[PDB]
Amino acid sequence: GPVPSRARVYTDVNTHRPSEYWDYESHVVEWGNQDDYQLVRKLGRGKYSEVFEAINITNNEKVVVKILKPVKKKKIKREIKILENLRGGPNIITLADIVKDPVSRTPALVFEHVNNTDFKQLYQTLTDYDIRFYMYEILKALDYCHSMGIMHRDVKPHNVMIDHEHRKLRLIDWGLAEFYHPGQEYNVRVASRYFKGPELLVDYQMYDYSLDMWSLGCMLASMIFRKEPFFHGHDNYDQLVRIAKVLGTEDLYDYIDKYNIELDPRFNDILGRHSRKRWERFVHSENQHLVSPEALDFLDKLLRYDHQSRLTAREAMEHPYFYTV
Ligand SMILES: O=P(O)(O)O[C@H]1[C@H](OP(=O)(O)O)[C@@H](OP(=O)(O)O)[C@H](OP(=O)(O)O)[C@@H](OP(=O)(O)O)[C@H]1OP(=O)(O)O
Ligand SMILES: Nc1ncnc2c1ncn2[C@@H]1O[C@H](COP(=O)(O)OP(=O)(O)O)[C@@H](O)[C@H]1O
Ligand SMILES: NCc1ccc(-c2ccoc2)c(Cl)c1
Ligand SMILES: NCc1ccc(-c2ccoc2)c(Cl)c1
Ligand SMILES: NCc1ccc(-c2ccoc2)c(Cl)c1
Ligand SMILES: [Mg+2]
Ligand SMILES: [Mg+2]
Repeated sequence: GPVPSRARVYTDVNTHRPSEYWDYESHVVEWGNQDDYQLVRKLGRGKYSEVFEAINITNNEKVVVKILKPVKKKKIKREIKILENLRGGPNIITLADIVKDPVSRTPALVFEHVNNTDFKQLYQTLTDYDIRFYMYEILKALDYCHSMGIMHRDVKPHNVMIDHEHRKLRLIDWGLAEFYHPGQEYNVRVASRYFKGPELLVDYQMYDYSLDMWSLGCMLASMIFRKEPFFHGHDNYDQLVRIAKVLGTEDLYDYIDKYNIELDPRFNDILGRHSRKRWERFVHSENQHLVSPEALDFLDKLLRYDHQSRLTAREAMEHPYFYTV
């Protein structure tokens, strides 16, 4: 069997807390009334919801209404309890209300509105300083939720709302988030393909908060190198091969051996042999103004196969890459 693993930080935060904090199945959800909200327009969609801009008619304030689609009721209770636990945390989206549609029996979550700036319009305008600034804001949200015993497990650009004009950043979409319990074996079918950590791809179930630090590394690589996504897998198996084409196959076997992971033998047919690439090889004329020795050193410390070797969110905040913020 595989070697057990635990987070290096905030390991026993849920162990020392009462049942009410982490037992989301037992949590009493009090559903408000939808009549306080008038829907304005569709803002987005996801594999799990339909998201609308709305107005709260009791204070003329804009809100966001996330109407939840057919899914396990256990999953909705989990998302509600985590949002309630993290409510008020730095750069965490604020859950304002929970309402139901009497007729169709459909639950909806009501959030604070974020005036999200478009990514395609943002990319070219983003400077080295702006990347450092926003990366730091995400770290504040991750250090906070990890300190609260929660793993986000779906860190990606689509789940980060930025109101560039107000330099306001919010980490959203807590639908895949989970309570960290040391030694727990989690479902590896989480995160979005390009952002999945090697632990998920090799089916190592005892992962932790460090999964979020890998995803953050993928976002940083994509921003500084202007290559979106950075690891462009066409499926979950190919995703590991794309990582192996950068980090090399030697360190992948060291990781598998350290945790006694039973690697699916089909991988030995597609992985091949790949040398470890230097991060400097991703520097080109279009991205050199965003790359620096500090940026490459910070990225190298997040994008590691070994989930225990990655920087924690607090260690990342102390990195020289952030001295200017
Ligand atoms: O980053 P770009 O210069 O835009 O090039 C990428 C990249 O190709 P290179 O890595 O060879 O530059 C992708 O290839 P992979 O990294 O995925 O192997 C490819 O994606 P597909 O292979 O899925 O086509 C993508 O094409 P697309 O824009 O259709 O995603 C293509 O972009 P360009 O064609 O714009 O260069
Ligand atoms: N608070 C928000 N402010 C503005 N837009 C948001 C907000 N929350 C969600 N959105 C939009 O709705 C989309 C879907 O968000 P989300 O429902 O949380 O994820 P999913 O359905 O994929 O689990 C986002 O990608 C974004 O475009
Ligand atoms: N079903 C997941 C789960 C929930 C709670 C705990 C717990 C917390 C404190 O003592 C045991 C553990 Cl270890 C696992
Ligand atoms: N007052 C109009 C209206 C109508 C329906 C909804 C709804 C929320 C969740 O499901 C439906 C909401 Cl939020 C508002
Ligand atoms: N909502 C799309 C989007 C766009 C840009 C970033 C970014 C930029 C620099 O650091 C993070 C992020 Cl996190 C998300
Ligand atoms: Mg989403
Ligand atoms: Mg959300």
